[PDB]
Amino acid sequence: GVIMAGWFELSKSSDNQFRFVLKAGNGETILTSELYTSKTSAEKGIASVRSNSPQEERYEKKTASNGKFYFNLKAANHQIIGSSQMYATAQSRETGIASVKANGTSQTVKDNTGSN
Repeated sequence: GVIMAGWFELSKSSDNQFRFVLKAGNGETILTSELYTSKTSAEKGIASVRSNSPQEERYEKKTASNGKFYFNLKAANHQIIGSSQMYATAQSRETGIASVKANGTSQTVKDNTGSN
Protein backbone atom coordinates (compact mmCIF):
# COMPACT_ATOMS: atom_id res chain seq x y z
CA GLY A 1 0.00 0.00 0.00
CA VAL A 2 0.85 3.74 -0.27
CA ILE A 3 1.66 6.21 2.59
CA MET A 4 -1.50 8.04 3.82
CA ALA A 5 -1.32 11.73 4.89
CA GLY A 6 -4.42 12.58 6.97
CA TRP A 7 -8.03 12.22 5.75
CA PHE A 8 -11.15 14.21 4.81
CA GLU A 9 -14.61 13.38 6.31
CA LEU A 10 -17.67 14.55 4.32
CA SER A 11 -20.61 14.87 6.76
CA LYS A 12 -23.96 16.67 6.29
CA SER A 13 -25.05 18.89 9.24
CA SER A 14 -28.40 19.03 11.17
CA ASP A 15 -29.52 21.39 8.30
CA ASN A 16 -28.37 18.66 5.75
CA GLN A 17 -25.46 20.98 4.70
CA PHE A 18 -22.47 19.10 3.20
CA ARG A 19 -19.17 19.99 4.88
CA PHE A 20 -15.86 18.07 4.81
CA VAL A 21 -13.25 18.41 7.60
CA LEU A 22 -9.54 17.85 6.85
CA LYS A 23 -7.80 15.97 9.68
CA ALA A 24 -4.09 15.22 10.17
CA GLY A 25 -2.37 11.91 11.13
CA ASN A 26 -3.46 12.21 14.83
CA GLY A 27 -7.06 13.06 13.73
CA GLU A 28 -6.33 16.76 14.44
CA THR A 29 -8.78 18.85 12.37
CA ILE A 30 -6.64 21.50 10.57
CA LEU A 31 -9.18 22.71 7.96
CA THR A 32 -13.03 22.85 7.77
CA SER A 33 -15.06 23.80 4.64
CA GLU A 34 -18.30 25.88 4.77
CA LEU A 35 -21.87 24.58 4.63
CA TYR A 36 -22.64 23.53 1.00
CA THR A 37 -26.29 23.07 -0.12
CA SER A 38 -25.10 20.26 -2.49
CA LYS A 39 -22.38 17.52 -2.22
CA THR A 40 -21.32 18.60 -5.78
CA SER A 41 -20.13 21.92 -4.21
CA ALA A 42 -18.19 19.86 -1.57
CA GLU A 43 -16.56 17.74 -4.39
CA LYS A 44 -15.40 20.97 -6.12
CA GLY A 45 -14.52 22.23 -2.61
CA ILE A 46 -11.96 19.42 -2.01
CA ALA A 47 -10.86 19.59 -5.71
CA SER A 48 -10.03 23.29 -5.13
CA VAL A 49 -8.32 22.79 -1.64
CA ARG A 50 -6.13 20.03 -3.19
CA SER A 51 -5.08 22.31 -6.11
CA ASN A 52 -4.58 25.32 -3.73
CA SER A 53 -2.89 23.08 -1.07
CA PRO A 54 0.72 24.13 -2.27
CA GLN A 55 -0.67 27.66 -3.00
CA GLU A 56 0.36 29.27 0.36
CA GLU A 57 -0.68 32.72 -0.96
CA ARG A 58 -4.32 31.58 -1.62
CA TYR A 59 -4.69 31.00 2.17
CA GLU A 60 -5.93 34.22 3.90
CA LYS A 61 -3.68 34.59 6.98
CA LYS A 62 -5.91 36.66 9.32
CA THR A 63 -6.03 37.58 13.04
CA ALA A 64 -9.42 37.80 14.89
CA SER A 65 -10.09 40.61 17.46
CA ASN A 66 -9.97 37.77 20.10
CA GLY A 67 -6.17 37.76 19.33
CA LYS A 68 -6.51 34.45 17.44
CA PHE A 69 -4.43 33.63 14.30
CA TYR A 70 -6.26 31.56 11.59
CA PHE A 71 -6.40 31.21 7.76
CA ASN A 72 -9.29 30.95 5.23
CA LEU A 73 -8.47 29.23 1.90
CA LYS A 74 -10.31 31.05 -0.97
CA ALA A 75 -11.69 29.74 -4.27
CA ALA A 76 -12.02 31.58 -7.64
CA ASN A 77 -15.73 31.92 -6.64
CA HIS A 78 -14.59 34.01 -3.54
CA GLN A 79 -15.95 31.03 -1.49
CA ILE A 80 -14.23 29.67 1.63
CA ILE A 81 -13.34 26.11 0.50
CA GLY A 82 -11.68 25.64 3.91
CA SER A 83 -11.58 27.89 7.01
CA SER A 84 -8.99 26.90 9.63
CA GLN A 85 -9.54 26.76 13.40
CA MET A 86 -8.50 29.94 15.29
CA TYR A 87 -5.09 29.26 16.92
CA ALA A 88 -3.53 31.02 19.96
CA THR A 89 -0.03 31.62 18.47
CA ALA A 90 0.99 32.77 14.93
CA GLN A 91 3.51 29.85 14.72
CA SER A 92 0.53 27.43 15.12
CA ARG A 93 -1.13 29.19 12.11
CA GLU A 94 2.12 28.66 10.07
CA THR A 95 2.25 24.96 11.14
CA GLY A 96 -1.41 24.96 10.02
CA ILE A 97 -0.38 26.20 6.51
CA ALA A 98 2.22 23.36 6.37
CA SER A 99 -0.27 20.76 7.73
CA VAL A 100 -3.13 21.63 5.27
CA LYS A 101 -0.42 21.59 2.54
CA ALA A 102 0.68 18.08 3.71
CA ASN A 103 -2.76 16.44 4.24
CA GLY A 104 -4.47 18.55 1.50
CA THR A 105 -2.46 16.71 -1.23
CA SER A 106 -4.58 13.65 -0.17
CA GLN A 107 -8.20 12.90 -1.28
CA THR A 108 -9.04 10.13 1.29
CA VAL A 109 -12.75 11.08 1.81
CA LYS A 110 -14.73 9.22 4.51
CA ASP A 111 -18.48 9.42 3.67
CA ASN A 112 -20.01 10.33 7.08
CA THR A 113 -23.12 11.58 5.11
CA GLY A 114 -26.38 9.54 5.36
CA SER A 115 -27.23 10.58 8.95
CA ASN A 116 -31.06 10.40 9.30
